[PDB]
Amino acid sequence: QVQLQESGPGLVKPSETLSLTCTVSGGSISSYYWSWIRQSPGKGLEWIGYVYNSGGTNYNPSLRSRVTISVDTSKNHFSLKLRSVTTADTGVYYCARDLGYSSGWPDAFDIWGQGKMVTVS
Amino acid sequence: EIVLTQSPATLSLSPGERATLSCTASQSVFSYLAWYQQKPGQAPRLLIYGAFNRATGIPARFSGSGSETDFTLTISSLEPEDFAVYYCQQHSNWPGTFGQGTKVEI
Amino acid sequence: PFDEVFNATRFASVYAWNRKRISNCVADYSVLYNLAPFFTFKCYGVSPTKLNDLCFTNVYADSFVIRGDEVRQIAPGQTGNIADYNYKLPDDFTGCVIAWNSNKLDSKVSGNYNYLYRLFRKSNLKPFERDISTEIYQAGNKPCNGVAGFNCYFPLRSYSFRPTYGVGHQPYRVVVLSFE
Repeated sequence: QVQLQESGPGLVKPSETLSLTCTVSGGSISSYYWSWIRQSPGKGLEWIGYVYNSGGTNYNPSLRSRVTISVDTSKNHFSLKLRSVTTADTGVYYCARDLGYSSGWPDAFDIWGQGKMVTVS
Repeated sequence: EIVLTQSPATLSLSPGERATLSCTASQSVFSYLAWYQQKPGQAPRLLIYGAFNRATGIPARFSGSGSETDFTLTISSLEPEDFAVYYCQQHSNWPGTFGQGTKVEI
Repeated sequence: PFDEVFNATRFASVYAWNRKRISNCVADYSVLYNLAPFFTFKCYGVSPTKLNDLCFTNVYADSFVIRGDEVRQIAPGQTGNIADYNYKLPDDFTGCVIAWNSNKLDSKVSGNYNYLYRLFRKSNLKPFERDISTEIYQAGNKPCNGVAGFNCYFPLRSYSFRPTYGVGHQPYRVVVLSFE
């Protein structure tokens, strides 16, 4: 129904960008706090940032400058762009959506989609 | 920073058996922590939000409390499913982080 | 059509101010006149009573949350942090401004650190310009090629909205109607 597909097929060579992209299959963006999450051994579940219908965002201060999220209001090709990809980022990423039964606080991650791979060699 | 030290680690059961869980906050969650579930192989899921309210879709037997140090989930039913990891979550002091979790076996 | 602008549960930040286009629809202001008694309705250019006789094509409706002691800075021809880096309104302004206290809807006991404003910036803005870039702002002589460090600041900072504060620091929801 609201399956959040991820069409970005870009794998990453060392130290280059992170050309991944999430996609929407039914649902309309509107005013929900779409976000991104990740998890790997070493350091498990992690939260990068969340985006609004505009550039409204708030990034993670563990890693902040490299991660630069985008917004696509209509074509909804919002991406999690990254610079200076390391040999440690290798992990399964995920695409996160929140529930609209609350106030201005992204807290309840409900809708989720299958993840992606990245490796260096 | 916000840290969680969820315990215990070793557990074993079978269908329709007792159950117990806890979360170990550090400074102050008030009433904004959350509990999640992620079966091994697919995406995670949400169990409890608000620290005293069950979320939609979650069946009848799932409820917990919270006071920054004395969280209590009183459940004693293990269906043919639900033996998987349970994930603690907390978000009141930026940034928000999840827990690690534990397991139970047959 | 005055529904999503006023009765909304989510308002963006000052540096990411929303822009909404309303057109090709009857815009009866019956709510405006009855919007009382905690709605400051300072209108610049036209009288509040003389609105029905006028007609407009594009009715913009901005909306954000700011501090009380900063709402004065929304008036045309003013200087300040909110009026120099975040949102600029031209001197020849023709529009209305509505501000109301929103403590019960945009405050939290711990503190809602979700509202952002750019503190410092190298150049002042131009009329109706969007500021979405979050690049590193450098003031020192050492040129940092996108590298964090001293004299290479990150020009974004969060508010400290809380309920048990003074009226000046209490959050205010402001909506500005600009008619073109």
